[PDB]
Amino acid sequence: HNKVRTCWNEGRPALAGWLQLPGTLHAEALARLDYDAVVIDMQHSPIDFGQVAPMLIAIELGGAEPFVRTQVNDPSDIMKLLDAGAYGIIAPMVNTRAEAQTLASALHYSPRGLRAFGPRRPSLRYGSGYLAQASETVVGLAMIETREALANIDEILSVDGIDGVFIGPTDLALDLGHAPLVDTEEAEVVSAIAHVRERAHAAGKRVGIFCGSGGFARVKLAEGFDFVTAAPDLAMLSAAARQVIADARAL
Amino acid sequence: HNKVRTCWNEGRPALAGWLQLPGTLHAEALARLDYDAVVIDMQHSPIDFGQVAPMLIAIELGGAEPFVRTQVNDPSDIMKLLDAGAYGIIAPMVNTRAEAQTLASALHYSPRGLRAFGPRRPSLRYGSGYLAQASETVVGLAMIETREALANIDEILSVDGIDGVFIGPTDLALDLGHAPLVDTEEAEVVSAIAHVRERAHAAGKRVGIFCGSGGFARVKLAEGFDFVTAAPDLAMLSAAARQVIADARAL
Amino acid sequence: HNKVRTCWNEGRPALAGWLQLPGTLHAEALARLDYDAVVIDMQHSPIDFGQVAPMLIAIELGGAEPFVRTQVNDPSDIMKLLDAGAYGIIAPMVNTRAEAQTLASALHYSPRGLRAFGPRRPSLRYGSGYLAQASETVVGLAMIETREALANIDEILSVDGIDGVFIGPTDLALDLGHAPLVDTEEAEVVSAIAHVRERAHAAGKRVGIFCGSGGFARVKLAEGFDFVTAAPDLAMLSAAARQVIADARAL
Amino acid sequence: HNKVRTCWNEGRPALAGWLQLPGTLHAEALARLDYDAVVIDMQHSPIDFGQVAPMLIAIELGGAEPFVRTQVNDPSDIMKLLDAGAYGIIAPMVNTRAEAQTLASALHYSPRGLRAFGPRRPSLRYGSGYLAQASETVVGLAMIETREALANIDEILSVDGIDGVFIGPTDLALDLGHAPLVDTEEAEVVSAIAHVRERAHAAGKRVGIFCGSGGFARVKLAEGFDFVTAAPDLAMLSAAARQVIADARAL
Amino acid sequence: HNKVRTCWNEGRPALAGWLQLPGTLHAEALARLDYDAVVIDMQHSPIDFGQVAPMLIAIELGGAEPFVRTQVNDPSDIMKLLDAGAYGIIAPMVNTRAEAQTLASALHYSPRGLRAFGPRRPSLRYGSGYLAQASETVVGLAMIETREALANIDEILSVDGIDGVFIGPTDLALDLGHAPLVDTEEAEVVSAIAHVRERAHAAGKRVGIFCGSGGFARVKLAEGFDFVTAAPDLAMLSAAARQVIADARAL
Amino acid sequence: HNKVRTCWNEGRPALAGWLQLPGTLHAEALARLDYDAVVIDMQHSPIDFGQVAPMLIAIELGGAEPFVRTQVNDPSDIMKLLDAGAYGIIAPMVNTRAEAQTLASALHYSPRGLRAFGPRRPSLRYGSGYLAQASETVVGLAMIETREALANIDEILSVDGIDGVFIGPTDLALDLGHAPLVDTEEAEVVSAIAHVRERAHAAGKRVGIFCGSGGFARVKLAEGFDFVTAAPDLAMLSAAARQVIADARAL
Ligand SMILES: [Mg+2]
Ligand SMILES: [Mg+2]
Ligand SMILES: [Mg+2]
Repeated sequence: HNKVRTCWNEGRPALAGWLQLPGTLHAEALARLDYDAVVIDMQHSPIDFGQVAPMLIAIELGGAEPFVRTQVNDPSDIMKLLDAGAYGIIAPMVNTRAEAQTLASALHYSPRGLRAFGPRRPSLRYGSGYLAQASETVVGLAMIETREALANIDEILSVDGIDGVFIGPTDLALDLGHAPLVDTEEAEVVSAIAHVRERAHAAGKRVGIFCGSGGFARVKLAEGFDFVTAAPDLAMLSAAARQVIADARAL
Repeated sequence: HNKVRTCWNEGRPALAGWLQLPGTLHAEALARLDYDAVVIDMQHSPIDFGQVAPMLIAIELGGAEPFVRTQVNDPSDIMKLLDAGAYGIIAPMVNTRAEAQTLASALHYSPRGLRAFGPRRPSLRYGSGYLAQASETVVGLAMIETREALANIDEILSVDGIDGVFIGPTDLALDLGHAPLVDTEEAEVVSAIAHVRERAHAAGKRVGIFCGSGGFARVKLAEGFDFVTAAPDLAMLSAAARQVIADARAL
Repeated sequence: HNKVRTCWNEGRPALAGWLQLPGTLHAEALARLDYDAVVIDMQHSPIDFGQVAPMLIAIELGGAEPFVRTQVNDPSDIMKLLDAGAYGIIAPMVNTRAEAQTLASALHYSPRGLRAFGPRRPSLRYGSGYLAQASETVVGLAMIETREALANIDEILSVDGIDGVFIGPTDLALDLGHAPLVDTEEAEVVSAIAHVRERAHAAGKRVGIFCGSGGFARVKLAEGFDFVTAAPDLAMLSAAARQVIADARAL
Repeated sequence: HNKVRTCWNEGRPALAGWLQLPGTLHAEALARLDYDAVVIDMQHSPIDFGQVAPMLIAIELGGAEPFVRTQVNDPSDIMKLLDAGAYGIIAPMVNTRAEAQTLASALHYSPRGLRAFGPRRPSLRYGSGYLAQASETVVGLAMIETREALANIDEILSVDGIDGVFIGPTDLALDLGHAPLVDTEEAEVVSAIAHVRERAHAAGKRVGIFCGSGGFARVKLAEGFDFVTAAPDLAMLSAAARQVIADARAL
Repeated sequence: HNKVRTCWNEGRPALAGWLQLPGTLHAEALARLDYDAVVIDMQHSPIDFGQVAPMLIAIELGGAEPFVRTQVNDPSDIMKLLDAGAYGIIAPMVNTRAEAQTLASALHYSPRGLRAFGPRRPSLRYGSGYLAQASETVVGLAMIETREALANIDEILSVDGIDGVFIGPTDLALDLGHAPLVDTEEAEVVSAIAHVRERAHAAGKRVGIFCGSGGFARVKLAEGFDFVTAAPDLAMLSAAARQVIADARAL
Repeated sequence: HNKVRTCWNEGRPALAGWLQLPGTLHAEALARLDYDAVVIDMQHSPIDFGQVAPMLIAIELGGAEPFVRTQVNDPSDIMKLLDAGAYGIIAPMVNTRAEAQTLASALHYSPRGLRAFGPRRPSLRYGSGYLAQASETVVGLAMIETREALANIDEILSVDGIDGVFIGPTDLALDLGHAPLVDTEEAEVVSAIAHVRERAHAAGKRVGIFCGSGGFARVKLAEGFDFVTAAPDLAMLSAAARQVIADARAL
């Protein structure tokens, strides 16, 4: 079973890890914490395909669903990640219904999409009866990061093969001419985020959001977000190190 | 100049980072914080020589001294790390004066040691005037983590080519038949640590210590330790993630 | 000389290896067996560009032509593989004449295509007179894996710069609403495969096919297929290991 | 639980995989077959520490015990592999009781050995209750592949911290001035192998053996060997490929 | 400050290194020579994303601007390189105003482009006030390598978000039906190169050029080219080795 | 055949490449030049075992003998390099007859040495008739770079399983209390080098030498040295780049 789809099917949200550092050790350790999934960022990180492959194995062993935020919404890139046992896909900068159809096409075998058949690691997980439940094993979220995406939210949500949307708040803030701050209080950005959540739920589709703090994630969970990521390993490591230095130097 | 030797020459201690995760991004980010050095652990980590090499470049760029805790006190292993721009060496499990001489021999060119000549990255850092100050550019600490090392402390300190010692408290606790707790305060281990510190200062040599928390490091700095490491990137990242999950799932 | 083009020019087919495992050791060992080429799969494998590069060197040394089944029909991806000494290109999911023109454009220098000039490893193989015979050194096959590709077979074969087609039977079976089994007996799939072979030969172009067994490859060779791949290293290794376990446990 | 120690505690032998190819995909696939352990060869392979680390994760996920045949009986090499989640250690060329004590010392924490404390991946597997069962979680076998080792068999078996011995027949044949044939049945080598097995069982210690075929492994299991490895991934892949080519090129 | 933009703002050209070999050692050594930038070639090289990442760190430490000649003009590929601290982008085979707009869009944050926000290594270099000067920190050159690009030079130069053009002479020679020789004397190619330079300067935009020799670079600098690359590490290493062999064998 | 042993058996010396940069491209290109061997330096370089493995494949394909200067004279390190197709071994810092016996033991199968059997890549090169000529296929040189080694030269040369010695002049200069200059001509060092050469030839054993220039190599070849290395790839690349910059920035 997909542990994020299990959470949803039991009427409960998913809390996810977010990794911008390559390596299997921190991936496994965070996966063993009370996270339902761990997302590997391949957009804003030095993580190439060579480095994601063993991190997906580490997350699965830790007992969380391996998710990937891809570099770009490219069909063949996403297919190769699925065949390496990425059981969740978050595609950045999905601005139109066609781009959302491009995402959906890659996540599903024919007749439902055009996904190429060679499921190396999924066939090892789910066995010979993988084809019949292949779509159920994978989670697909289109990212809302632009005024265009926000304007096209209704038509993006109408695409069948995506489970719903994942808001990128910093990029959404920036495109609306505001500060690209994580967990922004900016009234227009908060209003847009709330609007995207309501339309998603109105369409019978899931809504997720990127968070930079535990306190902000708690509010988003209380607001009824289905998928909540908190926080980037680098940001948490940087903050903890600064705090350790402060305590050590009596600052 | 060696920023740890600069700290010492201005009669003040060095605060160091400690890395068990491979990769250049967190190495650079931590190096840019108020650390004087960053130690890469090659004993209790998945970091091979292939992975340490670019991490040393990242630490130097961040503006901290690249240090390495080696797998073992092996002359040729240490020489290859120096030639890749490791400007500090912490050798584990140094139990005798001969093992401490084995360490010293690797850190210095002839006549002072038997270090092989090919300083690829040090010649790029220090230029044509590297040979004249080569010993000054490198810091060498023998690890005390056994009853044998503790018994042989005076003869270890008498070796000319080491700057002094680096206590491993958890391993020292374990060898004395106590619980290997991070920041252990078992009276026998505290007594041994205090003894090692006083003999080091009595011998006109530096003393350092591994810490798993900022609070413990502050005490060790206040106790007059010259080199204090706090804390492992993995431990800080794991603790921060647990705290972020706790805050997110809180009522 | 291109050993697959040598086979064809002597009126004889090519038997090829198929690799989904990264590493140079098995690549060399299989290359030294009675294979004319060895295909590296970059679609349904964990093999990134970093890992293909030395595998191409290993195959060439073993005395087989390095072939690559790419992730996708992308011009620049294919050009970079040619410049790393991939002397055969199999492009997946080529469904139209335009996509087949996209393939051809990447395999040929101007005026014949738009291939960028910097032939790092081919210039080392073929020397200063490489430009004059550059097209002859490379083999290009468009993959037929869809009802669209099957319907457009005539217009795909009419493209000048491709040597012909390579059938992907599992994907072709799946898109026709049948089981994605290697070496399928499904009458409609067998009929389509036979149809694609006849049109290819009628057009004076080569036809190849993916096989999962030696027995099936023998039939395809007897059917007059020019390029026959048998079998995936993973599938052969998995089957052999199961058989070794069975013999060991007296099953 | 250690699945090899589970086999032994239920009075029955362990069948193990043997890997000379680097990569996580074949490691996982073989681990999912009816093997109790999978040994990664770091002596007679291109597998460095960088490449073994993620292979140990893949084997554990597949549901077999990660074992390692090390390059050499080096304490610090073995400790670093344990801390990366190698739960079995086969040390080559153990010829004396002192070399066997050198092995034992590395596999156990103080008081029983001198193993350095930092169990990164074992603490993630076994949790907070790891230290209490740490020795139980690890399996240690000294390799017998010399006339010296064969002569010193009784004194090697008398060492407390090793579970027993692992025979290398080809190297044992070669050192006795015979042909280094896989699954050798040279009467002198068979006599020595039989002698080593009886002395091991007489000493209340385990005996294992390297096999290059399923048929030979079945005999060794029937001869009462506790740990049987069959066969090297490369050898099985090479043999299968030769057979597939033979069937394809047959009349 | 961007050291190439510093050169330009002081009314002076930039001399750049050009690297087709992966690794950090030669990158640092060349960066410490009298080069203003060092370009890493990702088109005509075995250098994947995994291998560029630490080379960018090495170049920055050496005290030259990290530049990248990308595989292709792909928005998301370029964004990921910027976020890994590539502070110059040379995009190959830019033939139209739209392709040049595609380049510009990737180099600038909203409203000026559509660059995704997550500046991992640039935020570490330039700090919290990076957003305000983000565009000034990056240099963007569209490559002129085709008759199409040459014909569209005016419309390419009119695009706001590119600093100007970088001529690829070998590809330009080849597309004009001449020999693909570095530093060609071919009158038509020299005429076209001179024409492209004049139109660039007439448009108030920068012009750069690839050179295979120091003598040719001196002429291009004297001709008023703003960005001059000389020469490929492989070509310089190959020539030097041939000369060393000649001197050694008395040839 | 071993191309260095072929040179010697035809009563003539061997010219060798020397590589401190990792990667397969420059290794192949230099191997295709008029070098008999190419030595990979694993002592004074960032090249780990992971990176040497594919470089040995590249050198063999180029048509030169893959040699390795190891980190240290360690039996098991040398055996693993032989099994990865290193057909020449230069062991640093061999100071005694016992250390030279330690080298010899690793290069030969029983009865002649104690080399462990698993010749992965040599069995692929030389086929089924490898064992009969295994010692003939490998070249072994003990390095003389200390006053101890120089004093023990006669007893080092008396060891049967080494082909002879390889002088490290810079390290020999340094140990004798002189400047470690490339191609040093300090009278004491020249005297020692001359002494080592005459004793080697008197003992019916080969003598080799490290050179940093083609001119110096020509003299050493004229002095009757059997194996001459010239020059390090880094040194040649750095010198060529400096010269290209000088010519470019010239008036
Ligand atoms: Mg975003
Ligand atoms: Mg297919
Ligand atoms: Mg070009």
